[PDB]
Amino acid sequence: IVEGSDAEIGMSPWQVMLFRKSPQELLCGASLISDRWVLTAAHCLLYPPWDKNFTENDLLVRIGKHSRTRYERNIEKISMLEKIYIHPRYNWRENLDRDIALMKLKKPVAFSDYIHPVCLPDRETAASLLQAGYKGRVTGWGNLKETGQPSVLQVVNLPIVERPVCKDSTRIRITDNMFCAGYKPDEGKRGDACEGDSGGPFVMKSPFNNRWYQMGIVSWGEGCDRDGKYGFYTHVFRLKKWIQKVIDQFGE
Amino acid sequence: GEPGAPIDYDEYGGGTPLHEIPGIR
Amino acid sequence: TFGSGEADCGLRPLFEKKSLEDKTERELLESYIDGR
Ligand SMILES: *[C@@H]1O[C@H](CO)[C@@H](O)[C@H](O)[C@H]1NC(C)=O
Ligand code: NA
Repeated sequence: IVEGSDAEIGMSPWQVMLFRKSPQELLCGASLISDRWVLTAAHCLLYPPWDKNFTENDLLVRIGKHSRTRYERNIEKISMLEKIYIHPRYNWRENLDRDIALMKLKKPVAFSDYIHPVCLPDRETAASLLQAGYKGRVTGWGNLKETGQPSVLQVVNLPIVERPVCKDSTRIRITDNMFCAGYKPDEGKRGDACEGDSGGPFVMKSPFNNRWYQMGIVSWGEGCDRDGKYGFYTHVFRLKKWIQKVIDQFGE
Repeated sequence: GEPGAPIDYDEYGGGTPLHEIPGIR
Repeated sequence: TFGSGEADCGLRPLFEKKSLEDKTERELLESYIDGR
């Protein structure tokens, strides 16, 4: 996260760290959506152009964390993956269309002050909040600058950007399964996701019921915090019927 | 106040690859 | 069915459940109030 700040303790209790077993390295962010289900970006698990192609046993997840590196005694919990589900129409060859994946934990994780699931948006929540200029919040342990790793989880608040401005900012084909967020050059403020933040959540707090909702997944960007560029995010609501199909068919 | 993303659902029924863009992440 | 998800989702133990605000959530709320 570029131009953010340290998260507060307990600020993002749905935050999940995706950790590669061998060689050991932080792969991506992710989010907890129930005691058994973790949501991430498909490209964190499958992206052949960068030689990424992970199965359930290649990875583990760490939940409840704040420090990037320190073992957090009686706070963090490690979990194994029983199954990975990548969107069957995820477009890794081109533009990361449908950049979404679910991971089923082998054992349910116990909730705590530091571990708690985020909500997925209903239709009214999505309509009321997915508006240009409305701010969401991005969290992760990714790089602090484009060219530099944080000691603790970082947080930044960023406004959703009008779709034509998103499209003008990039040579990539932007689909209805993506939105972009970030400050414009004239706005002064800065901030972006960066390498290592992929797969983490873009969340918004409903002023109607006080709950945090996951509206986006950190998907891709051209650099980090560049003037005239914006971070792109998976449009979670638009893919929610797939999420619910996976949980209806394979959840318990 | 303008929609940032459409309120509908992805259903069944191409350009530059992301990896070709300098600085892509 | 998963449906709405956890009945308790999105309410943080150390914030909403204690009636405590985090350091920047006000910035989000203010951005959800429209102009004229
Ligand atoms: C990922 O790896 C599996 C097992 O090696 C292979 O069968 C599959 O074709 C790979 N997927 C892609 C998209 O390369
Ligand atoms: Na920018």
